[PDB]
Amino acid sequence: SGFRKMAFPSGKVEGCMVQVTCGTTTLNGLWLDDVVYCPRHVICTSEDMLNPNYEDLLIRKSNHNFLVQAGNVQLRVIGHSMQNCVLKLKVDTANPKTPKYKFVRIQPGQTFSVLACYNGSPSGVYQCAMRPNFTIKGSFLNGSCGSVGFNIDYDCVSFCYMHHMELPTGVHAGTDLEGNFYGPFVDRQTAQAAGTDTTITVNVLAWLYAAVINGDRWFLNRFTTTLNDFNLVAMKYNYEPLTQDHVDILGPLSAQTGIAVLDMCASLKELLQNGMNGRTILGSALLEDEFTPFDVVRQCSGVTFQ
Amino acid sequence: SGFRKMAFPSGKVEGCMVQVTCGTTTLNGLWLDDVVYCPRHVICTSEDMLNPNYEDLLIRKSNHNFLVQAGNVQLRVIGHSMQNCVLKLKVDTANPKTPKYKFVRIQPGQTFSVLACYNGSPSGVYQCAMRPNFTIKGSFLNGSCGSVGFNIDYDCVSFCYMHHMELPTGVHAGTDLEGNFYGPFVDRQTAQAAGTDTTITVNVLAWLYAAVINGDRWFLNRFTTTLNDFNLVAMKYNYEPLTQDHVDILGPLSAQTGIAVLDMCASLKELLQNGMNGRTILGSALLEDEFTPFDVVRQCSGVTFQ
Ligand SMILES: *C(=N)c1ncccc1B(O)O
Ligand SMILES: *C(=N)c1ncccc1B(O)O
Repeated sequence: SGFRKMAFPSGKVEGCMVQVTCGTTTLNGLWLDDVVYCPRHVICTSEDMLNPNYEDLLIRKSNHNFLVQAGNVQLRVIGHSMQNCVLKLKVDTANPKTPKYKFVRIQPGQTFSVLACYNGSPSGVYQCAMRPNFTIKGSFLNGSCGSVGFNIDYDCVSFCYMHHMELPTGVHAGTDLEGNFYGPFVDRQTAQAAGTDTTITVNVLAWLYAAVINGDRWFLNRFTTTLNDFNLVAMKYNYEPLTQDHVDILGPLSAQTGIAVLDMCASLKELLQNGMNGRTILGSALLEDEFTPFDVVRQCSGVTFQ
Repeated sequence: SGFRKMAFPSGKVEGCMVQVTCGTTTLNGLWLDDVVYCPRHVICTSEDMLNPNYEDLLIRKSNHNFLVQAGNVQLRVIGHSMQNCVLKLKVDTANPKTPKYKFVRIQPGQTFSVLACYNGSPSGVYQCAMRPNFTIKGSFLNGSCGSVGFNIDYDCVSFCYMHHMELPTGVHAGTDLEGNFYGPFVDRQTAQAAGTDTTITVNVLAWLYAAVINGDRWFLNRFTTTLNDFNLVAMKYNYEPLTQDHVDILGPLSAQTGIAVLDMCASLKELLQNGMNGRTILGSALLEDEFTPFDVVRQCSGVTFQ
């Protein structure tokens, strides 16, 4: 037992990180097969980051303008092109440690592991959620551009996120691996800001179910409610709606606890209104919304990867 | 910026996990050079786990009684012996992916990454602290025995922890890699229990300094106190004493914030007495004690590994 914020093992990704240098700017890149992916803003100067025309700035560049280094091994750049917001640098070496992979785009409400990275060297690993407003509350310092987010399905790495920038509130925005941003953000210095966020209701319910499985039952209660009356309360506490599909998805967690899904919503209704009253749940004083039902079924039962 | 619970990248350790089978019991092992380390209770039956004489139960075993499997590759066991509470199985193959490593023993108050593991397959990675009572609040299900904890110093893996069991309160006990338990626990089923714990004061102060660096200043204040008067209050809130060495260690974090160490203790004094008053600190409603000063200087400045 126990419950903790848990990432996938990062070794399969660690074998794909490189550093890309163009001009005076050094960032991270992702090396799969014979291609290195990285944010396209690596070609930009400081005064280019204002109003850039990236088509214009890229035709002014060469194969040799780009330096790639995989640890203590230098890669020859043999081609370059822009796909949406990323640069895609053909190198003369197919990564000998290329895993099975996919490029998927995730939904807000889903989670992923991040491998934060500096000068092509992995520094740390941690779990994240895609916020309803398409930001992520990460930990990234200067030089972490190009660090990726990923999920692992037995032996297959689903890359889902590439880091691009930090917004005013200290949160981060990026793209999927085909270079299309998550949310209404752009790679040119403007006054862009995050936008209003919500709490991910379905995840909170999944985490309450994790706490019952681990022995915190003080917030359980006899009562029930309707899907409709519970949405009246989540609306007023800036929690997103719950659907019959969210209910059907919680089914397996309901049948292991014997707590009908609507019964747990009545619990959540009271937590929202009465607070937690000096107690905690899974060592937290907060209703935690960054675990999905799948995450719970992962830790509170058992699935490994290869 | 940002601040999150962050582990070291796990790839160097992932290359060392195997599964060990003896009788009907399957657990994880650590393969460095030509030796596999694992909890010695793998040789025990169900009714052996009551009052075992491990010297007696091991001489009754053979080299072939032990099956080792590194993924889809089987290892020949050519020798076996007990070192304190672990088994140390000589195999005919030196792990081709043995990293630089050390076997160190950590102090309570220090942190480490765990790679949780099932049938020799890594499942997840997460950061932990050694509690003052020598337990760890982990996430481990049945079959995770032999999973290790570790720190990474540039290219060197300091292995510090091997998991052995789960205690009644859902916390976990284990050994260092020389087989000596952390704390007063034993590998034979008794009524053993965790013992009273404390909050790690020096770490809380380091985390408050992380929140100033990231922009949470609402708990700062003008006042100061003495090292002695602050210990009167930590004594009454079950927080361990603070020493002049803890003060000297916080020095660098004091000079980056301009908040004298004793000034931050007055902050902590008021948080303990007045509560947090419906606010949060680094997305937490709780005073967080599982980051050391080094962890803060790691994320809030920058250090990577290779
Ligand atoms: C990437 N280099 C980066 N990471 C975090 C914040 C800001 C930036 B930036 O685009 O330089
Ligand atoms: C290891 N197999 C283990 N992990 C967690 C809890 C209990 C146990 B046990 O020793 O079987």
